[PDB]
Amino acid sequence: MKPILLQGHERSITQIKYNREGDLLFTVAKDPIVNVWYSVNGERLGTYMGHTGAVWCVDADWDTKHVLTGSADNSCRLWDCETGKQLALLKTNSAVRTCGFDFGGNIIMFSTFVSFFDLRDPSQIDNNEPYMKIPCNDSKITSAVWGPLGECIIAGHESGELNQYSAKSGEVLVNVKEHSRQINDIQLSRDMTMFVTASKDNTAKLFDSTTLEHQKTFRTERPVNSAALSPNYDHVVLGGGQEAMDVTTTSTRIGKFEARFFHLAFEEEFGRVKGHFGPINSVAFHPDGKSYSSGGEDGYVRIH
Amino acid sequence: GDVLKDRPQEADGIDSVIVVDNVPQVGPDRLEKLKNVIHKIFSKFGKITNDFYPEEDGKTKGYIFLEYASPAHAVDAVKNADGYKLDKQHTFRVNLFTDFDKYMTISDEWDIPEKQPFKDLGNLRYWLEEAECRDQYSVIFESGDRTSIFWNDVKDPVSIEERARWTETYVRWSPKGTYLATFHQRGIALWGGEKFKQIQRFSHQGVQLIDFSPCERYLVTFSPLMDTQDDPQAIIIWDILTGHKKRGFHCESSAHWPIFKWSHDGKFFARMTLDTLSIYETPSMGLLDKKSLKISGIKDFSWSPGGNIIAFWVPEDKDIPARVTLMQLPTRQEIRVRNLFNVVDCKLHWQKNGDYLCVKVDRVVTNFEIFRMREKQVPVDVVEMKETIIAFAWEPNGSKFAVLHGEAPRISVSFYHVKNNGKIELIKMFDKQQANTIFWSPQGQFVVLAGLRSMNGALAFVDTSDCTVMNIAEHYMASDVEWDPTGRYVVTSVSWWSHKVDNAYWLWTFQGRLLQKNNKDRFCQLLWRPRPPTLLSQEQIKQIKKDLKKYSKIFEQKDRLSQSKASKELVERRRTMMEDFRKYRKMA
Amino acid sequence: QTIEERKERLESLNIQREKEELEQREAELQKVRKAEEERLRQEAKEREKERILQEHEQIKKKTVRERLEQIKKTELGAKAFKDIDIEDLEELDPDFIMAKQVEQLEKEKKELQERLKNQEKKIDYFERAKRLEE
Repeated sequence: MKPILLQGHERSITQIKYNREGDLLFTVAKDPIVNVWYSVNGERLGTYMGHTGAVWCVDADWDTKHVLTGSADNSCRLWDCETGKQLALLKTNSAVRTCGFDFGGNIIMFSTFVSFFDLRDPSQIDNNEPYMKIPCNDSKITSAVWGPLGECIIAGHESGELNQYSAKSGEVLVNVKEHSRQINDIQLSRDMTMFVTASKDNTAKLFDSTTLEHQKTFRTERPVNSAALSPNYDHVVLGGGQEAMDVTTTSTRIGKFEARFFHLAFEEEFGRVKGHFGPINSVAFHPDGKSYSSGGEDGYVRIH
Repeated sequence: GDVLKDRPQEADGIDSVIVVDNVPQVGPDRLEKLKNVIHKIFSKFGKITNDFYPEEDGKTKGYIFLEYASPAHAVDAVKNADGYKLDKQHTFRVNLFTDFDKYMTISDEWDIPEKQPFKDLGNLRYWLEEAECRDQYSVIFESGDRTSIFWNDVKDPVSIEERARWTETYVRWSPKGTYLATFHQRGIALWGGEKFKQIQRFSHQGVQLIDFSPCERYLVTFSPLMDTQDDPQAIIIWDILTGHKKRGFHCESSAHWPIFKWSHDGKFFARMTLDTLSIYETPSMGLLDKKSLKISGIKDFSWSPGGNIIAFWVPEDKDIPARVTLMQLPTRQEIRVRNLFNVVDCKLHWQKNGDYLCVKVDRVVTNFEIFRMREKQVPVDVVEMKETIIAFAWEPNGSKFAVLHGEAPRISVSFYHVKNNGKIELIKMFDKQQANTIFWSPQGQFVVLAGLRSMNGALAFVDTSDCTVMNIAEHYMASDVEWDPTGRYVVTSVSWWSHKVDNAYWLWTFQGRLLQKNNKDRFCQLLWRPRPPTLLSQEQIKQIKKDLKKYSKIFEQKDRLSQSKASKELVERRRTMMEDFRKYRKMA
Repeated sequence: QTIEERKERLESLNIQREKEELEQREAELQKVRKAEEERLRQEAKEREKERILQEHEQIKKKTVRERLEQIKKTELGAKAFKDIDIEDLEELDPDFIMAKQVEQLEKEKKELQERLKNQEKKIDYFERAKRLEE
């Protein structure tokens, strides 16, 4: 197949997630305009522009209806998909860095602290504020997201740490030194019952969420920032633009960022497809098992 | 003039003297008759000044020698006027000073050398050598943006040769796979080979349609654009092999283009001009002096596909029965006349060995007329069907045939056989199908009992040795159905040029089931290129026709090994990488 | 003492005659015991038998009431178990053998192609001869 890459942004794409039906992919980006694209054929429906700073994250709900962006502009934004009009505006005190929905839509995660946000749809309110904050404990949480039905939260951290959250007590459990660098993105599995964390420390991992034992490492010779689990197919994606394991990393004119095909359980790389023009910043997979996604420093999402 | 072989000078001549043909000759009363008709040759020479009448030693002359006020205006003189008022026997001719010993230039001294062999090596020779199947079908994607010639798709290869703008307009392959033809504004290109090299190119600006002679002497080109080089025409004929122009021909009404029908062997051809026949012999592009091939009052015609016999259908006159005609090709005499009454419509259906002809007679009681052409005196067996036949299909090369009749929800398939003892039989009825089309395998039995089925796969299959349904293809894409020339592939495909529910070509086995599909971007035309069987040895064909048992070697394991080796580890290096990939599926 | 003598005997006479009558009086009570016994034994057989006989008839009656084969064992009339098994046998074995036969003929075309492959080199000899003929 043909991958349609849309490069409608002049600054870095920041997070990708596919929706449940997957005809839409939701993306927020380092340029103040987030964007919503039809994933089926790559036509861009529109852009989400009510933010005034880099929007770090987006995730699309279980209904595939609305997309939201969170930003460093001191705001959190919920967006109308038909016209891109800001209908309400909420201020935030910090950048929201990673997003991932609870399975029921009644709860939402936010990465600040580790924030927990309730959505009480019965009350006609998308809350301006998070419903809970888990404050930091010796480090800083770069990325965080809510597992299935809000049961556990899996966070990857700037210090190479992993964190674990107890939904019934609302707090963080423990970390271990593993990696040497910042976590750039985090996206949940398709059923959200287990999760993988990612970091820019040149290691990628497949991890159990439930035990916190290091279960698996997925190898590329490049730091991977984002992966998503595809419905209809058992896959892992490994990602870099610049090789990321040398100083003075350099690119070719062609665009050396390549889509990499991996086994989710068994971990091996079996081939590559080039085409993206930056480090992978974001990844989403189609609900039909038909696509994978790369987020570039050029701002594009490519669905393949 | 008076001479039974009268002609003028054979070339243009000296510039200073005018030649007048049918001129104002010496002698009483004959002179003033062409006094003006030779003032045609001399009228655009200015005022005619002297037109001296030469006499051919006192016999009555047709020609005189002429001069003008300007000598060098003779080149102008013979174009601005012809046919000035005339009496007696002279009119309409002009020239310059009676030139002679004319000359012609033409290709000579044939040596084939270069350009003879790329086309031939690729197909029907390498094809026979090739051991895979699916007929090495070519490929067309995105309306000629990518044009591909391909090898057999059962094996690892698909694509044999692919080029951009190889075929700007549509596609065409020859009936034996030797050539592939392409259409373009500048003309036609013939393509052939494993690498699909250019075989022949015919430069013909704005050619709108083409055909190729069965024996490859002639290329037929049809255009709605008219050219004037040959007589007023909208159709060019080219020699296909050499690129040489053989003939040009007029078309009065371009309704359909099977205008030049060919003999079974391709040796002779027939062509209609309105209600008149013009016969061009296929071998020579020559007129047939056979009396029937200039016949008046025929109304429809076609050839035998295996016997070279001519057939004519003439609808019934007010008092005289309609009559079907069998004219042999050279003797031109009647072997069989079929007079029947109350005929409404007639369609001619031939069998592929040319042993039998079925006439579909409409009387409404449809009648089939089956002619035992091989048995002496051609006895005709009539099959009286009763219920509105909508299809007929012969068993290829056999004495069995298949028909479809009736209402679409209750359409009945009936398979028929003709026997050595004369008596016809219905072998089996297969009722209540949606079939309206038949694509039999070239090898016999495998008759595709299936309708158009466009976007609604209602296709079915009937084999004819046992009247058994082998397999069903549910392909919505299928709209056309054809079997490979080898008889080992039946392709069900869809055209994005035609419709938009599928856009692909599927390469399948002729057994009866679609295997897998290679999608085509706009699917202008997808066709199995022919691997047409030219010949066989009966003794080699007989009994086992293998080296040992089944097919060739008794083991037949030479190609069978690949399935188990490649699946576990395709090349060992590819394996360890990709072994994980679907180890993951089960485990995760 | 004649008057004195008569009185003493009278007490003895009165007591003895009464006591003998008392013995007779006791006997009548005893006779009643024999009288009571007769009715009971007849009734015992009768009471059990009367209830049982109607019950025996009624219990048989109840069963006979339902002795009708209400389930007539002809509800559908197919009575099929082995019917589904026998069809499965003819089709499955035949298809494999036929397909193998089909494959064999299909394979044979490649084998015919092998006979054709000798001809295929021959065809290039024809190709050579035609180019040579020139």
